[PDB]
Amino acid sequence: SDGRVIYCVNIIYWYIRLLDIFGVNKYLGPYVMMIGKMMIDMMYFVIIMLVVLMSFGVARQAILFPNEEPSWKLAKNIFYMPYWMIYGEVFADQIDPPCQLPPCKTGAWIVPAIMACYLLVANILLVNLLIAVFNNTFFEVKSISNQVWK
Amino acid sequence: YLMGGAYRCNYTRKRFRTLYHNLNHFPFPFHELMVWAVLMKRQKMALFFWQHGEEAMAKALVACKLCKAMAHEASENDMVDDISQELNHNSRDFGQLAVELLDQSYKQDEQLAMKLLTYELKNWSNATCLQLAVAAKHRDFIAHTCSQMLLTDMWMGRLRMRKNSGLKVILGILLPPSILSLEFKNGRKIYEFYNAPIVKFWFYTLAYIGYLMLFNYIVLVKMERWPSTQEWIVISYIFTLGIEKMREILMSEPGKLLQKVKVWLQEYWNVTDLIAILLFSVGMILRLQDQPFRSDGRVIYCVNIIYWYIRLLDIFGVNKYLGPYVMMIGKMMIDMMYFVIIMLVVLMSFGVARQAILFPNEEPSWKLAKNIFYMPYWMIYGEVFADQIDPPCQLPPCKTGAWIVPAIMACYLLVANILLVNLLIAVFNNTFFEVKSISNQVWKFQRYQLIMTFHERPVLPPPLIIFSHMTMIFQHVCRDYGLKLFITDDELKKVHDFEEQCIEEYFREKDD
Ligand SMILES: CCCCCCCC(=O)OC[C@H](COP(=O)(O)O[C@@H]1[C@H](O)[C@H](O)[C@@H](OP(=O)(O)O)[C@H](OP(=O)(O)O)[C@H]1O)OC(=O)CCCCCCC
Ligand SMILES: COCC(CCO[C@H]1CC[C@@]2(C)C(=CC[C@H]3[C@@H]4C[C@@H]5O[C@]6(CC[C@@H](C)CO6)[C@@H](C)[C@@H]5[C@@]4(C)CC[C@@H]32)C1)COC
Ligand SMILES: COCC(CCO[C@H]1CC[C@@]2(C)C(=CC[C@H]3[C@@H]4C[C@@H]5O[C@]6(CC[C@@H](C)CO6)[C@@H](C)[C@@H]5[C@@]4(C)CC[C@@H]32)C1)COC
Ligand code: NA
Repeated sequence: SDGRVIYCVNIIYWYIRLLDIFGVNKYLGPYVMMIGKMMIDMMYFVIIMLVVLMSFGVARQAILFPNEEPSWKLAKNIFYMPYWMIYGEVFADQIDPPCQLPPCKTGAWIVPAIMACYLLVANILLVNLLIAVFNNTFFEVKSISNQVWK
Repeated sequence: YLMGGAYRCNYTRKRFRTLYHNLNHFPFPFHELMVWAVLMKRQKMALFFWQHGEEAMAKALVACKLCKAMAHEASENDMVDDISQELNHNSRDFGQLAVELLDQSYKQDEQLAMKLLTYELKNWSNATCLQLAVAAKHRDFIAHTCSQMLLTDMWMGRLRMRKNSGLKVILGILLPPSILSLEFKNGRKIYEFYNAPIVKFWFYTLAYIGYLMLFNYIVLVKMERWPSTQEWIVISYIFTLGIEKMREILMSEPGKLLQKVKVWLQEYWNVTDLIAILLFSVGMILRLQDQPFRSDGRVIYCVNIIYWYIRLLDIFGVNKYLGPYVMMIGKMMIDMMYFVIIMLVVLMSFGVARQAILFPNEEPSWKLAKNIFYMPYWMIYGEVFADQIDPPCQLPPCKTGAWIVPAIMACYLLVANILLVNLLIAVFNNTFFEVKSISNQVWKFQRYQLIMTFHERPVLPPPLIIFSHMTMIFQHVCRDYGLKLFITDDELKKVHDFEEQCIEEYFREKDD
């Protein structure tokens, strides 16, 4: 089973290596080089989003669940839900549940406000600024990629 | 009064007062003549006097600062407003002269250009050209290549590792035996290693990372009746940071207690740090109580961990590519907040309409103010539903006019997700070049303040800075480099000859 999992991980690289074959086409090589440079730009703009996501996740996890023993599942809830939240999977019962009715945690009304601010920052500010960065640095990258491919 | 707080003119010194009370000549007459021409607002005379005599760059920077101060004073006292424009033009002319002279000097000889920017000026209240340019807020001077190289040399300290820095500093600060395998510039090696600004910065950065780690640990796990070891370490970090802030307030430039506070509450980071420290103090006080106040203190701790996570961008602002991006974020925040008002108007209209249409038998309760903002705000972030909004009304009775909600939602989604956000994308796109250039210039200007404020700090980080605070009291009862550069008379003469050669070459090249 471990060797099969190694095979399943390894098939991804042999799928990605089709771009090397694609680099012979006149129009598909420069695009791949532009992708290669925009990857560096994307990482530089992804560090800040990681910081904001970690802040929001730690705040929500600490507010909602105040009686947790130290376990490695605490390191999973910080990254998982805030990362899936910014890709359109915004929920209203999974985060800030409607607390017959269960007791309401202390300070549980701050989570929707923090989520609102976090969504506004992540989906309206950083991604639009990254779009502007990709847009205003495209001509030089295109020319350099064409020259390098030729 | 026109120059600044720390400036001291030669006229008010005791030697000149004694020489003037019983009434000679001046060693440098063109300095006083140019100051007179600047104060009397005679630009042609000042330009003529600037190119005669020594210390041309210092004279240009001093004239720029004086003209800017006079322009501000004239605009303050409701002058004809043409005098202010003329003074601003004079300041711009002198600043451009200083920049061009610096460019010519750096293009001719680099080492003498760097020596020209750091040597102490006896005639100008003992201040270097860098301090004169910074006090005049001259961003095009500090952003020049020579100034940036000089700042890099000042930031590296007494080290020579330029091929790959950062990693070696970390490896020598985590393995103190690894320090001795480092090249230096012409027992004491450890002292020179631990007093460099970059080593202090990395020490502070590692301490802040550890503090953030402990702060994250103390809030996720269950909080007991009395603080654990990590909580005590976090409280000690906060207390020592507050003491350091008070020390920085007390050791400021002015001699008045209420004026140092006003000049310290200028950067927004200081104000936010003060607010966060007060909030953490309140939360710590409420934590050492019974269960509900303990829960309130824990909530305050969560808000504080939000702030202390956000404060990592200040640390990130040292990287060459991560600072200008943060400043661009700061300006695009203003643009986004300008568009948010229109977004909010549309959202409130849709929310009120839907809430009033669907539920017509509601008593006045504060939950009515929640259903207006909540659901329409989550709707534009991809959580569009069809049963929770406009429910399919065995089957429940249909409310009057319940068919208008899907049409209003369609129009609202079309306006919010296709029009306003695309217009905001266009606004961010078409105003990016100027913001990028301004952010680069501002970051290259603020590098000097970063280097100076890490040069003045103690060696030990805030977790264990309480030792460095105690030793200051012991020295209380009892700058070779980093700020200035003291030279003999022969080197001073050589620098003066180099500067006059540079200005003559500059004028000849301009005429040609
Ligand atoms: C807490 C994280 C904070 C990190 C950010 C806050 C601290 C921070 O800023 O780090 C960056 C720091 C400075 O960069 P560093 O000096 O080592 O090296 C620079 C880098 O090589 C650039 O590519 C060069 O620009 P260019 O293209 O050749 O022209 C630049 O040349 P120059 O022109 O300037 O001479 C080089 O200086 O070192 C790191 O890169 C990785 C450190 C890993 C530390 C992370 C592991 C703890
Ligand atoms: C299931 O049972 C597990 C048990 C062992 C439990 O040990 C615990 C020790 C503390 C530890 C390692 C654990 C979970 C959360 C862990 C946090 C996640 C935080 O993340 C980081 C995330 C990123 C950082 C920037 C911030 O902090 C840590 C400071 C933080 C962190 C790594 C502190 C360490 C915590 C596990 C098994 O043994 C019998
Ligand atoms: C749970 O029981 C609560 C009860 C007290 C009930 O008092 C009610 C008095 C009217 C009041 C304050 C209440 C709920 C909706 C409130 C509206 C929300 C609107 O929003 C605003 C939103 C933004 C504005 C631009 C438009 O209007 C208000 C005009 C509107 C507003 C603030 C008017 C005031 C309303 C509460 C407890 O006491 C025993
Ligand atoms: Na979506």
